[PDB]
Amino acid sequence: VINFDQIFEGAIEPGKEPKRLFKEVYEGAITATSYAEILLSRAIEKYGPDHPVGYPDTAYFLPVIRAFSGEEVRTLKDMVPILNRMRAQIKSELTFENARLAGEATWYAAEIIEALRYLKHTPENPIVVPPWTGFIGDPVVRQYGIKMVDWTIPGEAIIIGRAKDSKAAKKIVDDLMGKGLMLFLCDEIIEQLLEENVKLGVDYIAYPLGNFTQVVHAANYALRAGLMFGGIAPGLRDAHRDYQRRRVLAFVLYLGEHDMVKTAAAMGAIFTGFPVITDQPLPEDKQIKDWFISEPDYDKIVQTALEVRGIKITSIDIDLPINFGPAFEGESIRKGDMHVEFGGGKTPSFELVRMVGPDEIEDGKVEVIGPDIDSVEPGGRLPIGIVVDIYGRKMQEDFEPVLERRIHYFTNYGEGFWHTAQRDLTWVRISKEAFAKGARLKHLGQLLYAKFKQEFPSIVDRVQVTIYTDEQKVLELREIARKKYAERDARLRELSDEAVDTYYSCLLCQSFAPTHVCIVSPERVGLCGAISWLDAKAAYEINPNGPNQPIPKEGLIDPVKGQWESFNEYIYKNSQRTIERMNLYTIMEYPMTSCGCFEAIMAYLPELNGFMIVNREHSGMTPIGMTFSTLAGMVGGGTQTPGFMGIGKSYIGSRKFVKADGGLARVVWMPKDLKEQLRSIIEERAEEEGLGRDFIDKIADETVGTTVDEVLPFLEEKGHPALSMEPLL
Ligand code: SF4
Ligand code: NI
Ligand code: NI
Repeated sequence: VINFDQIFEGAIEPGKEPKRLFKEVYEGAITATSYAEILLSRAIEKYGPDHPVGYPDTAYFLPVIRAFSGEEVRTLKDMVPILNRMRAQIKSELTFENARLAGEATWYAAEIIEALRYLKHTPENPIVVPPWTGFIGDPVVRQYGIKMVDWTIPGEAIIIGRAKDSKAAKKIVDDLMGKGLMLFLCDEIIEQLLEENVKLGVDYIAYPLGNFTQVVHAANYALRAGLMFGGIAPGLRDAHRDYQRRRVLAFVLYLGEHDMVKTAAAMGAIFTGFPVITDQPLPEDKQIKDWFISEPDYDKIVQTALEVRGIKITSIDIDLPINFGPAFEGESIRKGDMHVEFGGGKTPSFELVRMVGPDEIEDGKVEVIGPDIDSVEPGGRLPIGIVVDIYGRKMQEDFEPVLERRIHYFTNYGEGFWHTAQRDLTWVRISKEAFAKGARLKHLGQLLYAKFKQEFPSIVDRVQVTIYTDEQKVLELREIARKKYAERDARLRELSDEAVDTYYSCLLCQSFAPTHVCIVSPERVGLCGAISWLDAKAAYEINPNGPNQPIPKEGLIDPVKGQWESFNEYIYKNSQRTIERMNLYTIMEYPMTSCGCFEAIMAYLPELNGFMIVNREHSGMTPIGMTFSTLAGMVGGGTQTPGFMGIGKSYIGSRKFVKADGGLARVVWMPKDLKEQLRSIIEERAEEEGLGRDFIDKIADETVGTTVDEVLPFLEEKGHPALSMEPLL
């Protein structure tokens, strides 16, 4: 029902087909299929029809075939019918559809030729040697293709052929790897880059697959994503094509002299929705308007690819003493190696983002008031304050908090920087090697300016940074930052589910939980715990086309359970028609689904007439007879699970917390540490609900027991209200 081919309509005017390209693709597809046929015939003559065939370290047989038509190739005989079908779909009528079919058949033939090549592979005598990868194993696909489909990797570049010269290859490839794109390299371009001393490999997500049919090892890798994270069934061809077009932002760079087989493989990439850009000049009758295009100028080539693919690159190269990269963010200056820590010892510290007018401040201002880092011996400590001023043609005060949390990430983006927490509690810290390598505060303010200009092109125009280090001035501005925090917290305090007419979807976790849809409301945070209603609203207003969308409350169904037709229909359209109803205020009937990053899991226990809760960090056994990870396997994945629900921790303190199930009064068990961490909001909420300030003492924890038999006598002795409430069954 997908009708994927819609996407190609209008690429070609009627009667104006690029017939030379289609003739080349047809000859190349017949050639590749003939190669595969005769090679399979000789393999069967040599080993027998029932001989095993396959790739190392994969659960998906021949993944391209397994996805597009579903066969689980395991022996040579299995390939025989497939090739027949492929030959039948290579048709001589010179249409764009027949060209796409011929490209699909070329992918099938290359996949078969590669598996036949692996007939001689053993771990003791590999056919793959460094630096080439050949077929890439499933574990690499898990680890990096999850980032490929959530778009933390901006895109993928499939480069076949050669660049005009080795330095031009190094130029475009250093450009692409510096913009973070994953690279699949096939043929002589590998040797070009290697003589230019470019590092390459799986650790750099630059895979030198090999030559000729090895290009298919990009395709199967891509298609395994759809088999693996998308959950699409084997043989659902158009569903896999749509998933590739939608999630895998890949394109082909077809460099060097054309040959018919490479062109047929590029047409197969077009068949699954990947545009091809070539450096060769093309006549009009050998090109397609948005799919097979010439960009001879190398200075532009990369740009054109991204523009045709819809990729939007954030990154910008910048002149810094210190190398900047995300991978450092796990670094820590443990107490043996602390250099110049700020904050947390009651040493003053603060951070703030603030909107401003246009003509009272200038772009690029970067000031470091007071002492720099030069003023201390190792092991020292100074007070620090920050100001990041922003003007934008579209900027709003609403965006200010959403940017502040980013400075956290920004500061850990380079070596020797370490920031945890936020606002007045900004535990800023510096490493000794960084001030050994000569980095100072001015470069860090430049780093914040550069990242703010990179990540928000639509909204920020004229931004500047000013740091302060005086112990007295830092407090003078800490007070004003407190005033800003206070007006923001007051605006947050105003919000209730009833005070707003619109909730916000979150689809961010469909990268690994395709049927899951979050609905964020003012009194129910996203179950990851990191997306509030204000956050999803600002993310939509910044990026209207993004994964957070407004949903008006329309079509009321259940006033008490919290069901509306608008939320039902949005979830149904975005859950692949698997979820039809959702109740906001209960877990016992049509609960919201979960992905898998939930901070805690609730479960109803009829034996205790109430809810247990267990946070992700708790590793002990729970009264339901399972630990958190066992329950997580059953509660996540976008499936509706009445009696169970994933939640953020702060939701436990919401006034709306499972209000139709009895709310906080219904909670009978949670881990002791989670109870202590939430003790204040639990005490407040139980007080205003009439349960008493002491209600938290009635909640059982693991020190009372881990089974219902141990827990019930405690609940009876304490008079826990849930025992007098209606059973929820
Ligand atoms: S848990 Fe929900 S709100 Fe949080 S990122 Fe995932 S989909 Fe979005
Ligand atoms: Ni999740
Ligand atoms: Ni999630």
